[PDB]
Amino acid sequence: ADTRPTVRPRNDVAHKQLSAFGEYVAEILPKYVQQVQVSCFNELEICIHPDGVIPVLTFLRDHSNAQFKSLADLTAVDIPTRQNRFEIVYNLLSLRFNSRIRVKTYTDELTPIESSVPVYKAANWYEREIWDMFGVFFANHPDLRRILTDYGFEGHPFRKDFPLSGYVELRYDDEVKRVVAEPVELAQEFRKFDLNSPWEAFPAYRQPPE
Amino acid sequence: LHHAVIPHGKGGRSSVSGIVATVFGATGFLGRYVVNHLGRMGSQVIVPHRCEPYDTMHLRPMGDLGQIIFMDWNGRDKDSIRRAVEHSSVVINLVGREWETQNFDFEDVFVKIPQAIAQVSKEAGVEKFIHISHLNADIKSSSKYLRSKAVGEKEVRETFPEATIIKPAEIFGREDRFLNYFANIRWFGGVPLISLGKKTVKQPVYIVDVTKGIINAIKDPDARGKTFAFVGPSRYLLFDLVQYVFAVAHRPFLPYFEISPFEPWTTRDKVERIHTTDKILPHLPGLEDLGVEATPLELKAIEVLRRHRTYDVQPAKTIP
Amino acid sequence: TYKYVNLREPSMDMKSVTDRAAQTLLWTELIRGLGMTLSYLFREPATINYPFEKGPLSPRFRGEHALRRYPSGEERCIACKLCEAVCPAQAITIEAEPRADGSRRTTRYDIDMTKCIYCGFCQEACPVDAIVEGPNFEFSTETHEELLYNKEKLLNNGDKWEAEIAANIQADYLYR
Amino acid sequence: PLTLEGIKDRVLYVLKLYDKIDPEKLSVNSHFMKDLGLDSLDQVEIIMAMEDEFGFEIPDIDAEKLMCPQEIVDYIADKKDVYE
Amino acid sequence: STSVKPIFSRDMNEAKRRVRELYRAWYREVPNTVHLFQLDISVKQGRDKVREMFKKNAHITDPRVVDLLVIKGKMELEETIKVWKQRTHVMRFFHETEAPRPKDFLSKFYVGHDP
Amino acid sequence: LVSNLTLNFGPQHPAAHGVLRLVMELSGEMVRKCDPHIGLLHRGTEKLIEYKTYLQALPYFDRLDYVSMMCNEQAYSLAVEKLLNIRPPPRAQWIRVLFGEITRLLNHIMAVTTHALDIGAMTPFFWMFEEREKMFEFYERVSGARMHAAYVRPGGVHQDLPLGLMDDIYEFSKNFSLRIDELEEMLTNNRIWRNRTVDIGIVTAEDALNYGFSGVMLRGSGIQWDLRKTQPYDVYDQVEFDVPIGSRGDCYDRYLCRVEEMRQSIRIISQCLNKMPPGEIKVDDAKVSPPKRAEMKTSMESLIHHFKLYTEGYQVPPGATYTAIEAPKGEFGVYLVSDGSSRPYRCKIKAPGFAHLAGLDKMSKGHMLADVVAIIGTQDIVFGEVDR
Amino acid sequence: PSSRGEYVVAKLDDLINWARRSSLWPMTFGLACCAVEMMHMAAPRYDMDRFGVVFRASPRQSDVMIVAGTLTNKMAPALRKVYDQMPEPRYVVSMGSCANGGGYYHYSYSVVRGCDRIVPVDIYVPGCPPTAEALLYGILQLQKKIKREKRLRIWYRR
Ligand SMILES: NC(=O)C1=CN([C@@H]2O[C@H](COP(=O)(O)OP(=O)(O)OC[C@H]3O[C@@H](n4cnc5c(N)ncnc54)[C@H](OP(=O)(O)O)[C@@H]3O)[C@@H](O)[C@H]2O)C=CC1
Ligand code: SF4
Ligand code: SF4
Ligand code: SF4
Repeated sequence: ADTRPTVRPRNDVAHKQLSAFGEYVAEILPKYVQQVQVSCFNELEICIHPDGVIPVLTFLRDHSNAQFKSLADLTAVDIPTRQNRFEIVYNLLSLRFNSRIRVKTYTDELTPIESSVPVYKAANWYEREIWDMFGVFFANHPDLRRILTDYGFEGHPFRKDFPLSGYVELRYDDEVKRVVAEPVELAQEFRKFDLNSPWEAFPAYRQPPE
Repeated sequence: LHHAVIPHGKGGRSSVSGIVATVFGATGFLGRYVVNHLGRMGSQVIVPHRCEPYDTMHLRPMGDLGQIIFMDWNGRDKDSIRRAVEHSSVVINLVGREWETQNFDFEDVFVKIPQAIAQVSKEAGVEKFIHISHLNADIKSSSKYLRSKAVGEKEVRETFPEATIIKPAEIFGREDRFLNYFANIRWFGGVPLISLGKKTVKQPVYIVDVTKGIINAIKDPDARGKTFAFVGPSRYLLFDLVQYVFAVAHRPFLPYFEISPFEPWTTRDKVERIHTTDKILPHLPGLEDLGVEATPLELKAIEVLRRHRTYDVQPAKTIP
Repeated sequence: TYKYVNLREPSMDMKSVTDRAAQTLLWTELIRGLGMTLSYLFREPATINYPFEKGPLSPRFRGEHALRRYPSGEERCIACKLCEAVCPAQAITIEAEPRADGSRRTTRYDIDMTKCIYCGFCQEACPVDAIVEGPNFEFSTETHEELLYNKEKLLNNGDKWEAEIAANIQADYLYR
Repeated sequence: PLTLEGIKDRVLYVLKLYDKIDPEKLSVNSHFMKDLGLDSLDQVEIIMAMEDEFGFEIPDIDAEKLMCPQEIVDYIADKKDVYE
Repeated sequence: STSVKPIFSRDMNEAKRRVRELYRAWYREVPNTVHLFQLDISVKQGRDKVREMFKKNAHITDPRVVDLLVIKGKMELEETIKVWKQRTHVMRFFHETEAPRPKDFLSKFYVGHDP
Repeated sequence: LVSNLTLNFGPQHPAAHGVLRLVMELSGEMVRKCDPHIGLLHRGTEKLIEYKTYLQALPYFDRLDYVSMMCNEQAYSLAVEKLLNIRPPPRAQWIRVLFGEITRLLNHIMAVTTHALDIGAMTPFFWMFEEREKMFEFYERVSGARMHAAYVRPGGVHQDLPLGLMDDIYEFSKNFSLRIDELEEMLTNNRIWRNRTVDIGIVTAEDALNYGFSGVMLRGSGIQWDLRKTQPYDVYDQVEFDVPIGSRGDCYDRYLCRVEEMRQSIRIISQCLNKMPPGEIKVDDAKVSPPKRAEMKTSMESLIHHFKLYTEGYQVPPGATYTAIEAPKGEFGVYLVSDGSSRPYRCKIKAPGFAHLAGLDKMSKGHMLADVVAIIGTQDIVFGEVDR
Repeated sequence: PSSRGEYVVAKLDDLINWARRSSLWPMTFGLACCAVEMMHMAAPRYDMDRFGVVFRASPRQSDVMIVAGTLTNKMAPALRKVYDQMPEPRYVVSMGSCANGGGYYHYSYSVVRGCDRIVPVDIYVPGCPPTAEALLYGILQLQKKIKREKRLRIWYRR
């Protein structure tokens, strides 16, 4: 807390607790946890080897000091610049201790991740979505299939290399008396504005030379 | 070609083809496919009409934005005709009726109206033109529909000597009034009354086949001035067809309606065309010439009468 | 701090029970339900008479985009493309060339009233208060093409309503 | 009822139905891979055709060996269990 | 190194098994599909189309990929079996309305720019 | 499985919650399984936002839950503020709270009424919707748009409240509580309503946590959890209101909880009007808050910052975060990811109705077919955010 | 009595054109935010029912369809199916901006860029959402559009 209305007041106490709670999980499951980091806005991050999805998520759900009962969110972040392009992310809640932790893995198109449905029933559908939109496959999922896209969508939309306008646009044809599909044609193309400023914005995050 | 009509795109819905087509009597069964095919590739289309604008709505999805226009006109007037054809790269005449009214008899829709359109196109300097004649045209023919038709085939060949007159045989399709004519009209509430349909030979054609032919004709530069007829690939007998129809339609069969207001059904003169034989004209170029293959009636008769079929059928025997 | 919503214990005294027994066999609470409805019958309906009356609006209301002119008459827009670059739906198209007298002005200016989301960003980003949104909203059309407003249509609307657009902006430019 | 000869009969007739197979080269011991020279995909349809013809299931792993019409006769021997 | 986690099939010999298992699944379903949706193509046409999509993937070699291609097929079939799809979705494999796209060189040079 | 039926809401009835294609597996009269299909409204919002500026993307969050608009924008705003490392001015935090409660009134009125519309109870739909109309004006008189205000933005709000508004919101609040008492006089004590939502869709406390429920679903079965009390964001730490808690777990309690939350909103508004402070409405950091037109048309720096913030937007520090709020329906949050550019890299939207719908299968076990009407309604499912 | 053929047609044609517009039973497609306004338009303030426009009607006994909200590719086939089941006359009214040209989602792969592709629209109502009053203007406008129909006259002049 400080007397500056245009800045965000830091809460260091909660930040210290996460760092203290940091090694707590790094020591307990060192077979999987690769990297644990804490962000300045009080959010804990745990980096786990993909195999340890069940050992780590199952632990926090039930341990006597984690007690993360509810799964807040489950998604993936496509990143085509890495060998493991995709990157799962689990957001966990803890009513007892009133805190949230984020657990991340890494996979690709052809390396499935064990379904976490056994750990949480919440991920019954979130795992369908990730497969549906990104293409990652989940092993042992009770029922894996498309949840969002249209039937027979020959592609995985949310991948960064999937054009925004798709590949086929529908229309109704009288000759055949049924909706049809054709290669996409746009009356007006999507204008692609270039916004990046050519001057370094934040020196703190500067990536060192190569 | 004009600067604004140069081809552009990939021929999809919003691609520009360069064919500013003006279709007369597009509201009919044949037209809606021609409009749809023209709309498919995005060609500019003007559609004069006489009925309520409500009746033209179903054409709207068939065209992109600003590609379909719904003017007004009247056959008895030529001032209206000129507006719709002032800047058309081609003009198509599809007018016609299966019965006569107290306003426009057979001659008016088959002679003057086809002509009046032809002259204005010449006056306006239309570069091309298409005309739908009937395969069985002959001034000595019995069917006044045909006798009236036979007159039109001459003036159109005279007023617009380069107009590609086309003479298709009986056409069938989803909305056709030939296959649907036998199934419902002939039988419903009435036992078949075929007058010894043993000598007649009928060689109908598929509507899609005709539609593809017309477009190919527009593109071709050498098709100017010629004359074509479209006929299915397999000939048939009238009696054989009706019997086979009830197999697909699964209606009871027993081998062997007046003229009123509204749209009459089973008109006096319409009969003559059902009995009238399909002419054999081996010398006139047909569908196969337009890069179009006739689709056998066996393949496509299933869809049209599927609705007639309430809620493993040997195809009809052919006659050489 | 919480509270309990459904935790009442029915006292088992005869009188209380007789009430819950009285309620069932006499439908009293249902008779009460017919009461509230009866009252609303004799109230005054909140129905206004359209189109002879209108629903109250505010100066900030957002409606049909329009293009303004200075008091002299000149176009306010100077083709700065801020509105295009911010319209979230990319419903704005703009072109400009130096006019005869060498003044930056538009040549093609189009708003797609079907791609528009009526967000008000365009009037926020205009540095000269050229493109605004008038208080009009009754502009439904029978065809899609009519709802594609180009420069000529927008200018006419601005001239058409300018007697009111300024009146609203006058009362409200201070909050901005 | 058993007619181990019948097995030799229908199988030859059935493969006649398969349009790809030329009748002339068909034989009780014709070679699918080289004589007929069909596709491994095609022979799956044949196996399915036999299932309907003989009216019972045929495992896939077995089907990846019945490369000649005889083995349809031979393999079906144990399944039918006809010991002429 | 090539140490990679497999999905279902540890080698092509097992992987190719499900392909033949899958092909029968379609091959026996096309007759149902035509009647279920009341399509207007003979049972023969569907299987011929089915072979094409299987055939175009003959060049595949990766055990994982074939597992993936197979995994999609079951979903496509399951929707078809359960009638989750609709008459429209079934015919999207045949491309009726699409007019013949030219493919030889001189055809392209007369119509547009696409190579 | 005996006879699976594709119960469809595609021919949508007057409920205005979306279009739902439902595939079930009955056993005679009783339902035995369910399988909602939710792709029917997936527009791809989560993908377009990757092409917009953080400012341009704001209107999308308005169209996720199209009955809890300003609450949605607040959820997005907090996420950007958190990554920007700046705080909105104290006056802004009250305005946003002032409308969060008003929005929560809007949401519940839709939820309770339509939930009663589906069960044939039709009169309560209108009475309360009239108040929705009056509340729309407050939306309209501040932002000029009846529903999709986009009033709340990263850094506070856009325009200050007009004169005579707070003095008119007070008028609405004062008489409002009489409106609810009329509503309860036909739903709570009515025996027909009780027969439909008591012992129906009972959710066990442990399961609610496991499936990932939040909001009136969690608090409808005893669980004491409300992010307005444990993790306050703007000013909720500086107001007094009692989080209602049910015990039975059936639908009836959730109906009671929602009606009780609306009353607890009035107890808050009464405190927002009296405690509203003076000052500016947006962060006085021009690089994030575009200046008012007065300074833009007068000062040099004031113009440039109005020439970049409407063409390129504001850069955000690289990072990612998950921020959530007690939206009317339940927990709502976004996993925004920024890579340093003025456009978000990724934005996952945790729609509270997504989990509450997946759990419909669990809740629907062993209930008549007609009870799915009273089960879907009690969850307050709007398919705007289910599909996004 | 006396009257020419043209005159008697107009008056008895004027009747039906009045009946078919004084009593519209609109099917509603509440697909997105603009669904809410459709509810307000029926709410007490405007009371669309006061013009005879009833609130609910069986989709197979409708009189006009008001496409409200976005039209996803997945949901498109259902819309067309419903359209074909509407007995004639059937007037389709596009409501909002995502039901006209894709609105905010014009460039979304899974969005039908304008419902007009799937069906022929009669009245287009702009605004996302169109204020509950504007929508009412469209419905009133539609009745006039009906009032400018001359079926029988055209029939008498066939
Ligand atoms: N099945 C067949 O008969 C075959 C086709 N043809 C020819 O193809 C042409 C088109 O086929 P089809 O669509 O089935 O014919 P239609 O019966 O559907 O009529 C075609 C068009 O002509 C219009 N029409 C009728 N009278 C007039 C008039 N006085 N003035 C202007 N337009 C009028 C009709 O509009 P409205 O409905 O409002 O009157 C309609 O739009 C026919 O002319 C026919 O001679 C030739 C060989 C076989
Ligand atoms: S209101 Fe918004 S979406 Fe509409 S034209 Fe203006 S900036 Fe574009
Ligand atoms: S922001 Fe204003 S001045 Fe700039 S181009 Fe747009 S309308 Fe013209
Ligand atoms: S048209 Fe308007 S109400 Fe409908 S989905 Fe689009 S923005 Fe929402």
